Amino acid sequence: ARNKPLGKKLRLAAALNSNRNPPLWVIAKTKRRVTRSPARRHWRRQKLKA
Amino acid sequence: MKGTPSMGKHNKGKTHIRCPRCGRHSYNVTKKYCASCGWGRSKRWRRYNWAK
Amino acid sequence: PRPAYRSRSLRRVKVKTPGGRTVVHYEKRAKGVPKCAVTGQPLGGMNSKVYRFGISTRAPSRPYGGVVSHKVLARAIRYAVRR
Amino acid sequence: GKRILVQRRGRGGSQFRSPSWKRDGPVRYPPNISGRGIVVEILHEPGLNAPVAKIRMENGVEFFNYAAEGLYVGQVIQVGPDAPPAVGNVLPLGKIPEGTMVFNVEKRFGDGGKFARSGGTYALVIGQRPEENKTIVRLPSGRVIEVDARGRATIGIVAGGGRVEKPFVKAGKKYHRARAKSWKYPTVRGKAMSPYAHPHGGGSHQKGGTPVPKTAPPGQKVGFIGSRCTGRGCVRARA
RNA sequence: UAGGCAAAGCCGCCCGGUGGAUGGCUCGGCUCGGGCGCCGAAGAAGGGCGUGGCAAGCUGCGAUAAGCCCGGGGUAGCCGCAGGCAGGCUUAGAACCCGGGAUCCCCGAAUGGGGCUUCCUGCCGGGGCCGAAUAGGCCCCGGCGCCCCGUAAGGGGCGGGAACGCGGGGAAAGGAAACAUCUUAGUACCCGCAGGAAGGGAAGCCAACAGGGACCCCCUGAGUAGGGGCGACCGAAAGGGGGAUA
RNA sequence: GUGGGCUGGAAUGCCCCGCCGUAGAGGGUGAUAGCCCCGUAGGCGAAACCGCCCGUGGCGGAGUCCCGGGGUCCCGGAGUACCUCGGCUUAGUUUUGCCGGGGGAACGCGCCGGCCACUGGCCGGCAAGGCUAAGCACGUCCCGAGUCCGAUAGCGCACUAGUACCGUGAGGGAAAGCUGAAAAGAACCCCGGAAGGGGGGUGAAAAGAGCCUGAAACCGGGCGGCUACAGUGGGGCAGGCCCGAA
RNA sequence: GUGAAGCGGGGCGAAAGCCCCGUGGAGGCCCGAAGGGGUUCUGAUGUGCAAAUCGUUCCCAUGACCUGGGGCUAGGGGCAAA
RNA sequence: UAGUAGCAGCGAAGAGGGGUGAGAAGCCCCUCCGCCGGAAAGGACCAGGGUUUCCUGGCAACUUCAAUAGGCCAGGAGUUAGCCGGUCCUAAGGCGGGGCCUAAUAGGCACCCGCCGAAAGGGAAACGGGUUAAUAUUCCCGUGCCGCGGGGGUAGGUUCUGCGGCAACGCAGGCCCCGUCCCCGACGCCUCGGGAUAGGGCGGGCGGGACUGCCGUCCCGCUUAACCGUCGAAGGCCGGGGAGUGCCGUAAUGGCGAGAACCGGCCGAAGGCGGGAAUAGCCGGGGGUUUCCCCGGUCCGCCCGACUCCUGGGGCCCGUGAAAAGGGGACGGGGAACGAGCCCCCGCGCCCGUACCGAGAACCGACGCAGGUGCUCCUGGGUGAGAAGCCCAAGGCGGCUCGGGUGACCCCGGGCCAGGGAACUCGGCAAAUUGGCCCCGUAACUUCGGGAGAAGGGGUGCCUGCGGUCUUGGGGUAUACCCCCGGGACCGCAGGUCGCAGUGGCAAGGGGGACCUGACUGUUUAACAAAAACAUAGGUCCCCGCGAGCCCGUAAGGGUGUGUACGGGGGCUGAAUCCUGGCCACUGGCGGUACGUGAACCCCGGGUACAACCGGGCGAAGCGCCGCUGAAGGCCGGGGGCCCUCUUAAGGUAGCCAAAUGCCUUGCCGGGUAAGUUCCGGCGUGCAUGAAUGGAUCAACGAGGUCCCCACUGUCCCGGCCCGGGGCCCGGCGAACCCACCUCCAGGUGCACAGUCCUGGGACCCCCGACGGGGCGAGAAGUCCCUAUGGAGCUUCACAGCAGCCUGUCGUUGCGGGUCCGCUUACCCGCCGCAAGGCGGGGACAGCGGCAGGCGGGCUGUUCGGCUGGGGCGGCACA
RNA sequence: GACGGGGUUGAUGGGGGGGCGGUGUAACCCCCGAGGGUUUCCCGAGGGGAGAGCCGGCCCCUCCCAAUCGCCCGAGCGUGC
Ligand SMILES: [Mg+2]
Ligand SMILES: [Mg+2]
Ligand SMILES: [Mg+2]
Ligand SMILES: [Mg+2]
Ligand SMILES: [Mg+2]
Ligand SMILES: [Mg+2]
Ligand SMILES: [Mg+2]
Ligand SMILES: [Mg+2]
Ligand SMILES: [Mg+2]
Ligand SMILES: [Mg+2]
Ligand SMILES: [Mg+2]
Ligand SMILES: [Mg+2]
Ligand SMILES: [Mg+2]
Ligand SMILES: [Mg+2]
Ligand SMILES: [Mg+2]
Ligand SMILES: [Mg+2]
Ligand SMILES: [Mg+2]
Ligand SMILES: [Mg+2]
Ligand SMILES: [Mg+2]
Ligand SMILES: [Mg+2]
Ligand SMILES: [Mg+2]
Ligand SMILES: [Mg+2]
Ligand SMILES: [Mg+2]
Ligand SMILES: [Mg+2]
Ligand SMILES: [Mg+2]
Ligand SMILES: [Mg+2]
Ligand SMILES: [Mg+2]
Ligand SMILES: [Mg+2]
Ligand SMILES: [Mg+2]
Ligand SMILES: [Mg+2]
Ligand SMILES: [Mg+2]
Ligand SMILES: [Mg+2]
Ligand SMILES: [Mg+2]
Ligand SMILES: [Mg+2]
Ligand SMILES: [Mg+2]
Ligand SMILES: [Mg+2]
Ligand SMILES: [Mg+2]
Ligand SMILES: [Mg+2]
Ligand SMILES: [Mg+2]
Ligand SMILES: [Mg+2]
Ligand SMILES: [Mg+2]
Ligand SMILES: [Mg+2]
Ligand SMILES: [Mg+2]
Ligand SMILES: [Mg+2]
Ligand SMILES: [Mg+2]
Ligand SMILES: [Mg+2]
Ligand SMILES: [Mg+2]
Ligand SMILES: [Mg+2]
Ligand SMILES: [Mg+2]
Ligand SMILES: [Mg+2]
Ligand SMILES: [Mg+2]
Ligand SMILES: [Mg+2]
Ligand SMILES: [Mg+2]
Ligand SMILES: [Mg+2]
Ligand SMILES: [Mg+2]
Ligand SMILES: [Mg+2]
Ligand SMILES: [Mg+2]
Ligand SMILES: [Mg+2]
Ligand SMILES: [Mg+2]
Ligand SMILES: [Mg+2]
Ligand SMILES: [Mg+2]
Ligand SMILES: [Mg+2]
Ligand SMILES: [Mg+2]
Ligand SMILES: [Mg+2]
Ligand SMILES: [Mg+2]
Ligand SMILES: [Mg+2]
Ligand SMILES: [Mg+2]
Ligand SMILES: [Mg+2]
Ligand SMILES: [Mg+2]
Ligand SMILES: [Mg+2]
Ligand SMILES: [Mg+2]
Ligand SMILES: [Mg+2]
Ligand SMILES: [Mg+2]
Ligand SMILES: [Mg+2]
Ligand SMILES: [Mg+2]
Ligand SMILES: [Mg+2]
Ligand SMILES: [Mg+2]
Ligand SMILES: [Mg+2]
Ligand SMILES: [Mg+2]
Ligand SMILES: [Mg+2]
Ligand SMILES: [Mg+2]
Ligand SMILES: [Zn+2]
Repeated sequence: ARNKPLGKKLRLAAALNSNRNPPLWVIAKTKRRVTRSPARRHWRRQKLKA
Repeated sequence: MKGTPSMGKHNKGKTHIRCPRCGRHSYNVTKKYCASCGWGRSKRWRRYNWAK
Repeated sequence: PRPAYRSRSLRRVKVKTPGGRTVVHYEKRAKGVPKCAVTGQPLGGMNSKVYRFGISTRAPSRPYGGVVSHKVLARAIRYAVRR
Repeated sequence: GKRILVQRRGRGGSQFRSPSWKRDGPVRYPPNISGRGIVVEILHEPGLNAPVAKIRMENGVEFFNYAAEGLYVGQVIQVGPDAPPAVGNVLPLGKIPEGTMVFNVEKRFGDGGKFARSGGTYALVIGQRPEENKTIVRLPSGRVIEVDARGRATIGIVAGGGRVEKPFVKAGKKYHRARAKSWKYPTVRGKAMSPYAHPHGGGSHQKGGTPVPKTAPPGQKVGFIGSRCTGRGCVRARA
């Protein structure tokens, strides 16, 4: 929406900050054991209930 | 009409928002209390023994 | 502000700019003019178009000014002089 | 589920309530009016059965009264025991001469007016019994009752008579009237329902019901409710 | 005539691909026994958001944010899960463990008032800033919940906790080879209220002419007496032996 | 004991020789360890915080304490005991407890109980005010144990699980463990647009990060037998081709 | 598109009145886009574009009209032109 | 299965050349071709989404194909406000504290207090230009505005008042505080006159562009914000005037001694114009460099004109179309000596939102889904009645994200078809016919409105002239008329002429007669029923005088009710019109003197040292009994002689009919057909029609059901040819259903319908296309039927039970006098009050609690047996 | 898929020329044209003459272009009755 309340906006900000895979050096550090993040999502598929 | 066409109308409204006390998407904005923890109608935390 | 412009509360005014574009300006409607407390007719001297509140309007130079029309005042004074 | 329509009305759902915010205020006597006043307005009030007069007293008190037929804006009316029995005046009932048509009759002093308030109705002052402060009046239904002699009535008949003689020619016309009233519009006959929804609902050839006693419980007490009789024979015995 | 001699197709073995069974492993589970047992207006539990040089999650922490101070243990390594790239910290004693402190955002009993967005906003008192100004405005800090006790100063209750405890409200399914009394069951569940346990407890008792001697819990009395469409089924108490003893 | 020899990439294994034991519970370490290491039997220990016990100390009261005599005067708990009606409950039965409606005592020369009520006798007691340790319930948590399970099992979760995720919501909720002793994690050459392929290396073994073992179904290739005039699978007998090392 | 009440003129006429033309702009009026609905082909689709759709033909379309936002009514209960 | 289906259908699509790149039909650029253009498509934007936005790079995965592309992946970046919204206000409504209720609460709310409640209502104040990769009323430039506060000047004031005008009213109209009142805020629908602006067009001019066969036409630019000032149409008002032989009017209604004409004035829109402001922007011509500088133009005269904005007139309502914050004014009271609403000048304006999509790929529907949400709001030219369709701009798209070849069958969607013309079929289903506008003309019937576009007949193109009715400006003495010139609208006449066809495409009624049925418009089974069902206006009956009636709640209390018989509630009927018969036995309801019966309490007796217990008395409602009631549920037959009579009362009246109601039955007689089980018209001891259970009844209306007639046609005789997409073949992606194994044919046999058994007959094997006979083909633990000591819901005369209501009794219940009277203080009801308490009415009644009887399918739980040539009815073969 | 014809020693497809055919008479030019005007050299729907013009998934003739270059299959041997 165009007209957002700040509280909702800050929950959207948190989801934006967490939506990313582990860095490449983490994959190296863990010998490829850690390659995915549970916070990884796509805006079209996994919907936030914000 | 009750199936797919009527699902089209669930695109814009809401019954619940996030509850400030428990954080779930369960605060009934019209009733003004949380369906999960009871915030807004009960100062004690809602939890029933029939729930695991 | 878009559904607010779909209602007819504001005037839709189309204007051409010095840049050559034709735009729509959404403008306020005039407020109603002061009315006589007895007849409800607009009072003389105060029926100018006003588009916002907070603007001082001068009342005519007469007792009870912009409250009743001259006709109501004269008749009421005639009643009181006798009574 | 199974509760019938008359039972659901008592819950006071929105579709059964009166939209009284559409009106300017109750049409009742204030408790302490006296002296002379002026009719300053005569108004249509949505959902009411008669035009309403706004009266301003000398001390600035304003109240709504049903307008007597013939009442006019600017008329001077008189309130109190000293008031002559002229149309639009508000008098204690013990002061109104016998044979006078009155309306908006209080049953007890200060109740604001209870009887003969619909358009075209009036009550007749039949007698006076002042040794116990009672006035005898005939109500629009023909019933004769006693009222507090200190209670107030207005002289004349209620204006707006003859409204019901013109037919509501269309369904839509009554629909708009109903929206200013509390009525649920429209109504479904009991025999047009299935048995779960009405005592009359059901059979292959649907029928009405025989009368129920006065002791019948809610949900059973529909149709004829402890009726003395029915049909043309009841009217004949009524006479 | 059969063989050289072969289509598509069939069966079997070997090798490979796919798959992830089997076997071995186990810093996980489960059951039993023993201990220990309350936290919160000094603002809890829970939640949101943030926090790392490169850091998304978990874990920890709270704008002093995988951490700050003091002491004890522990001596040479350290910078969580987590084996990378850097740069540092540490023999002026770190990391780590234990005790005591500091910091501790927003929401939360949440308590100035709101809250359709975990954010917004008021008054009073003090302070700062913009400003020519002592005006006006803006910002920061503190107080301002309800119901009570108390003369007042002051003080109390509120919310949470895996189960257990006390008072109240209170079913049906099923069983009776149907079903209603009945049972299931004073159960499930709901409402209220406590503690580390609760409740009970000191004879208007039990007995039978002989005598026991507050209470709770365990073993027994006993499926006995008794209740019951005398059906299904339900079901003591005194007495006796113990734990403990006021 | 890290002693001699053997096998081995590596010994804790085998052969021979020693030793400790109040310690042969158990674990780790390049394969199977009493003596290599942690530990175990056993012993010692706290600046600080907390708990328990003992000794000692400070203080207050109206003799309230012990024994004997005298008393026959005063006190000793009310909508209570009890009756009746309705109802829930109880083994409580003409006899359990209670709640509600109505009625409703007495006073120690009195009142209550002794399985229907009343009377007499005898026996036992003193309701309607309050407290009370110990001995008993439970498991978020801590410790120990195990004819328990061993990754489709065992808690839903051995893992960035109450997670990802599903439902408007109340609620619901997975899948997913294993390189090697050591990264020695594959240099270098050729080809490819690249994923990658060939050669050549590391290692005891590719066990190659898509990582222990690596079954079947399934698919590809090779090999044996059949294959276009003959109706199918299974068994017996006779034969052809092929295998027939242990 | 039709053309109610009301209002002009003309014609016939003894009076009443009747007739023609105009003006006027009523109505849960008519035809018909938008919008709303959902009749037929028993059309297409029927492991669909779709757990109810598409084409065609249709019904209403100034009103008991269609539609956004906010609000109220909750399970033996609601709400129902049923 | 299978390299198979699908990647078609919903009215767009690509092609050539070049570049990039390992690789190009698909990425980038130009050219050509197409689609939208009141929009599945352009402009804006809410919710929802939440980074999808922008830049750079990339192609393992993701996109129904490809890819160097991307809403994908990796890395980086991006959202700027006193004036745009929130914020403020109140609406319908909601929440919290207090109180009252509750076993209790986190349950209820009539009361008191407070607050919340709209990003479409009310409501302070910003516009234009420029700029970025991405924000723009937010940044920058220019020009302003609002609120609050201050300084200076001025008017004004300093006991006391501002001045002018006959007036309407005009004009800088002192300062501070407080109060009250009024007004604005503040309001529907329909219709018709007037004024503007946006937009569009025509002629001329200047500049620029398009094209080349001929002509020389065609296209583009020529703009002007907020803000300041001034002017002000309608309407209203003031002064003069003083009118009935009337006089003045409108689009229409019309106006006047209750004051007309006419004259003069006052208040008074949108918007115009100047200032802003040409210095901007645009167009054209040059020079730089990184977006800067210079030069020229930015004009003249007309027309149309909104769906946008303003104004006024008229009408409609059993419908009357919010409130508050805030603001303005007036009228008062108090204070100071100073001091403004005017002019200059100074200061301050917090917090949150702000990217992007806004949907045939950013929302919801598991999807990058033909649905839904939102076409929610806006849209140029030509044709045209049109916001229709068709064609084309501005602007966008070729991404409703497979391509190519072939031109069998068959399928889906289209076109045409000689002669016949419904012979097809349940049925004219489908298709066809008709179709716009103008003229002429139009029946039965009718509720007099209608029927009606009834029906039916005729006209329609293009060209050449000649006219008319208006309109809009200008010029003529010149406000109307008249003449001249420019523009616009509509209508007519004469002549010429072409086609098969002139509403030539597009767009666009087939018509008529009759019956049944519901009066009509309306509503309905979201997903098999749209109807004759529901509703409806109208009719009628019942409960009710308000402390009512009916309904909700455990209670406190509530709805109807801000109400009051022209009203609230409850039934039945269903417009209008003519009508609406007889019956109170039954099932209900209601009323009633006496009598019988009828519970608890109570009283009397017996019994019991007391009780338990036993008998009697009294006896409420109710029931029995007696009456009333049919627009209460309904019923309406025989026998006998208009009369009597029987059965549970009466005995089917007016009407109507083989009915949507008649079995027999294709009833009988007529109509219509060559032939009519249907239909229409009559007939009627009518299996079993009939009166608000509504009867009769069709004007108008109908996506209702039916028959006949005309027209019409590929429905058919009877089939043929063509078009687009599937199809088939190639390239690419690549499933599912189903599957014990897998099956040539005949005649048998068998759990009686065999791929597999028996006896025969055949077959070289493999592959492709097609079909739907078989595989008792696939789908779905058969819904039919029965069984089960299985359910659910519904009914009542089932077995029981519980509320609710009525009735008695115990308590509340007190005080005086002789079961009766009175009283008020209890208690109850209403008014006033914040509360305290007061006033009025009722009154030991009522109300409330316990107990008892009655009514009680309103609600709860259950039972509704078995045998049985299936079940059921019967029977009892059940002892 | 197949089948049939031709393949340079050749008319197999195309091109070109000719035949036959469909439609209906193009362009240009000349004449007539209801009427109007820059008066009769202009406008003007349309009519006439000569010329048709366009077109052919048919036939003939003519090597002008292309039927090319190429890639494959293929018996052959033993044995017994
Ligand atoms: Mg989505
Ligand atoms: Mg549903
Ligand atoms: Mg909602
Ligand atoms: Mg608004
Ligand atoms: Mg407005
Ligand atoms: Mg209503
Ligand atoms: Mg029905
Ligand atoms: Mg019923
Ligand atoms: Mg009944
Ligand atoms: Mg019935
Ligand atoms: Mg083969
Ligand atoms: Mg916390
Ligand atoms: Mg708070
Ligand atoms: Mg607590
Ligand atoms: Mg069980
Ligand atoms: Mg049972
Ligand atoms: Mg049962
Ligand atoms: Mg204890
Ligand atoms: Mg205790
Ligand atoms: Mg029990
Ligand atoms: Mg050791
Ligand atoms: Mg005692
Ligand atoms: Mg598991
Ligand atoms: Mg395993
Ligand atoms: Mg492996
Ligand atoms: Mg061998
Ligand atoms: Mg209509
Ligand atoms: Mg159908
Ligand atoms: Mg179909
Ligand atoms: Mg199909
Ligand atoms: Mg229509
Ligand atoms: Mg296909
Ligand atoms: Mg098109
Ligand atoms: Mg395409
Ligand atoms: Mg087009
Ligand atoms: Mg259009
Ligand atoms: Mg759009
Ligand atoms: Mg992008
Ligand atoms: Mg990019
Ligand atoms: Mg991304
Ligand atoms: Mg608010
Ligand atoms: Mg943008
Ligand atoms: Mg021009
Ligand atoms: Mg007009
Ligand atoms: Mg934006
Ligand atoms: Mg798509
Ligand atoms: Mg364009
Ligand atoms: Mg294709
Ligand atoms: Mg034909
Ligand atoms: Mg036929
Ligand atoms: Mg036939
Ligand atoms: Mg048809
Ligand atoms: Mg058409
Ligand atoms: Mg109808
Ligand atoms: Mg349906
Ligand atoms: Mg349907
Ligand atoms: Mg009906
Ligand atoms: Mg009628
Ligand atoms: Mg009836
Ligand atoms: Mg009748
Ligand atoms: Mg008859
Ligand atoms: Mg009839
Ligand atoms: Mg008949
Ligand atoms: Mg018939
Ligand atoms: Mg009958
Ligand atoms: Mg009937
Ligand atoms: Mg009948
Ligand atoms: Mg009828
Ligand atoms: Mg209809
Ligand atoms: Mg047989
Ligand atoms: Mg078979
Ligand atoms: Mg096939
Ligand atoms: Mg079955
Ligand atoms: Mg079944
Ligand atoms: Mg049985
Ligand atoms: Mg009483
Ligand atoms: Mg009672
Ligand atoms: Mg029942
Ligand atoms: Mg039985
Ligand atoms: Mg049976
Ligand atoms: Mg039987
Ligand atoms: Zn919550």
